[PDB]
Amino acid sequence: IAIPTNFTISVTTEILPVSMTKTSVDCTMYICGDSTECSNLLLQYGSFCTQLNRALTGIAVEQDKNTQEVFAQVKQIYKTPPIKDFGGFNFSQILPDPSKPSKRSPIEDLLFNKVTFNGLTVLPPLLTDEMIAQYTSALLAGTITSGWTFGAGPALQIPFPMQMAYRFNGIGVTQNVLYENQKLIANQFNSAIGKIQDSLSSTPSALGKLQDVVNQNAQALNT
Amino acid sequence: YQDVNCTEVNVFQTRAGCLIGAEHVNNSYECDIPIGAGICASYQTSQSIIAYTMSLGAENSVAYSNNSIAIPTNFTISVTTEILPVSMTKTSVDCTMYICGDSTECSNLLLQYGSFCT
Amino acid sequence: LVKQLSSNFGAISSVLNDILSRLDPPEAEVQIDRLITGRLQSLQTYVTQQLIRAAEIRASANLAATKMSECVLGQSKRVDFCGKGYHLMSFPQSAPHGVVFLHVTYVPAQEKNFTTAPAICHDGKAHFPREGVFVSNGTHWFVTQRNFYEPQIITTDNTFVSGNCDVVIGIVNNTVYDPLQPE
Amino acid sequence: FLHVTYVPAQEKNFTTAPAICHDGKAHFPREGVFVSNGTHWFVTQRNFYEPQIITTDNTFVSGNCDVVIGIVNNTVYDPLQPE
Ligand SMILES: *[C@@H]1O[C@H](CO)[C@@H](O)[C@H](O)[C@H]1NC(C)=O
Ligand SMILES: *[C@@H]1O[C@H](CO)[C@@H](O)[C@H](O)[C@H]1NC(C)=O
Ligand SMILES: *[C@@H]1O[C@H](CO)[C@@H](O)[C@H](O)[C@H]1NC(C)=O
Ligand SMILES: *[C@@H]1O[C@H](CO)[C@@H](O)[C@H](O)[C@H]1NC(C)=O
Ligand SMILES: *[C@@H]1O[C@H](CO)[C@@H](O)[C@H](O)[C@H]1NC(C)=O
Ligand SMILES: *[C@@H]1O[C@H](CO)[C@@H](O)[C@H](O)[C@H]1NC(C)=O
Repeated sequence: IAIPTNFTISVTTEILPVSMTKTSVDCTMYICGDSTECSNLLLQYGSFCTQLNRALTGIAVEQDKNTQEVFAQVKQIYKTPPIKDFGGFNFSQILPDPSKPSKRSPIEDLLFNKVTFNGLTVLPPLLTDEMIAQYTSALLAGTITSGWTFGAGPALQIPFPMQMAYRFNGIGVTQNVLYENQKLIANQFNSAIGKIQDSLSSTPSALGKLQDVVNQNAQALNT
Repeated sequence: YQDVNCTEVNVFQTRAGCLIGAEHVNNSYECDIPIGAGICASYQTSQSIIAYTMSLGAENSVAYSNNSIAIPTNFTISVTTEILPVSMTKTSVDCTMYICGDSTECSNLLLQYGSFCT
Repeated sequence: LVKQLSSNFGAISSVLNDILSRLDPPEAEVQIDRLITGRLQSLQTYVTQQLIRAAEIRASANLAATKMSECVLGQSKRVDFCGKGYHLMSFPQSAPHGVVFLHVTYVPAQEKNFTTAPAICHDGKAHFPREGVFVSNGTHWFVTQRNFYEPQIITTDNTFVSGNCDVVIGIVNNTVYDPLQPE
Repeated sequence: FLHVTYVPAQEKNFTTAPAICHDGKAHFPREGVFVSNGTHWFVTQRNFYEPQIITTDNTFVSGNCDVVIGIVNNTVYDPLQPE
């Protein structure tokens, strides 16, 4: 039998879309733009226009619904303490930056930077980017200050090393390992976060799962 | 009016377009009727229609220390409903009857189109 | 779909018998061809819409089957999969074209705050809680659960020793008595 | 998402045994594996090598010494006897 004598902690990335760009089309304008004769001829075809408009409106409302479903899961807004003291851990890469005009993390800023009239229009999303960022920051503050309790009831506070010890206990490893390798584990966690920050860019094949959505929408409109 | 300023057409300007018939409010509440770009409207009192910015909910900070914990002392058992559609209404058609109901020549003309019906 | 039969699609009429009871076959066939094109297109789009809706209904039915199997026949540990809170059990009910689940959960209500410590040093060796967390009201130290406050007296069966008192950060001195010592 | 995981790093080979016979009674570990370095027998958890002395509190007795296959003989320490 073989038994490991040392371990590593690592961090990975997972990208997956939630919504696409909603749109709408004016059937009569697109087909017979400003022509009474053409409209009169089109009147002899039934309810194709109404069917298409209903379908498009359903699509748009579904897009808003699924964005809301993904993000708005908690109502109360939490905030991180002004003093950053988590026993050696460093969340500066993921927490929002107040100095920025948009209160979003450096990683979010890099992700935002990396991604680039015949009756057809484009409608704006109901939920805005600042609101989405506020949701994300609230979730992050809740999970860093409470654990899993804020998703099952009233948020209760626990020290972060103790939360980490419980999560070690959740995979069959006793808590003394954390309690006597705290410094090393914190160093490895911070280094891994920095590595992700570096490696997120410098590769033009990571945000393809979103670039393809943008390209497909643009190509459909173009054709 | 969608995607136009209040010049071509009480009167208020929004991120989505020109809004006529509502009074803007500095306060924020929970969304009732979505409008766009974070704006919503609802019918609240003198009854009228008011447009306001969406609010995510009540702000709540937790007193995080480094040697303090919080432990529950009393519980609560609750019940919630979940609803899920399972089946749709099943139907079927007779293509030739629907297209050429009781017309031999019409059915003969339809025969020149292939296996669409099947 | 039913109402789509009243549109002439460009012909002289929208009723087949009247169309064929006034004209010769050479032109009745043109008119009939126009109507059959229109009606075939309408039927085609109806069928396509029905297929696309059937796909979504099937996805919902699969989700319902999974939920029934995993939360009516057993207790689930997937959070927010069968109601908000720690799931206990659930009941199914019938409905037109669907089901209804009555999830039964468990929600803590009243919280009070204390002070903690990752370890307890007794005689130069550290102590850790076997299950639960060390708590104190300021004058005495207890060990309790993590979801329902119930203090217990610290002793040698609630804790296990590991290492010394010079490695853990935040350790606190306290007595830990042996139950077999008074006897 | 930025998932955070745990991965073992460095392995070593050991000799194991399903059970240990002490006084005509078999012993099984409550949580862990019976491992030996070639001289002594210890019990340790599965995802982090940490040996400790086989006592009467970390194991439980069940059955006889002639049913299980691969059982070995050793000494089971008793904690309350020195006290
Ligand atoms: C175990 O491996 C981890 C992963 O790099 C490292 O942080 C730690 O220093 C290693 N332990 C040693 C070398 O004792
Ligand atoms: C945390 O990380 C930031 C940037 O990665 C660094 O400037 C800072 O010194 C680190 N430590 C603390 C305590 O903020
Ligand atoms: C509409 O009016 C606003 C101000 O009322 C102005 O900023 C904007 O440029 C105008 N747009 C058009 C298309 O006239
Ligand atoms: C953190 O815990 C240590 C443990 O002794 C304590 O000295 C300190 O005051 C606490 N707070 C901070 C901000 O370090
Ligand atoms: C818990 O709450 C119930 C009602 O919600 C109350 O009757 C009961 O007394 C409470 N328990 C305690 C210990 O106060
Ligand atoms: C705990 O007790 C030991 C021995 O009496 C002592 O050396 C140590 O300083 C004590 N801890 C604190 C925090 O005073």
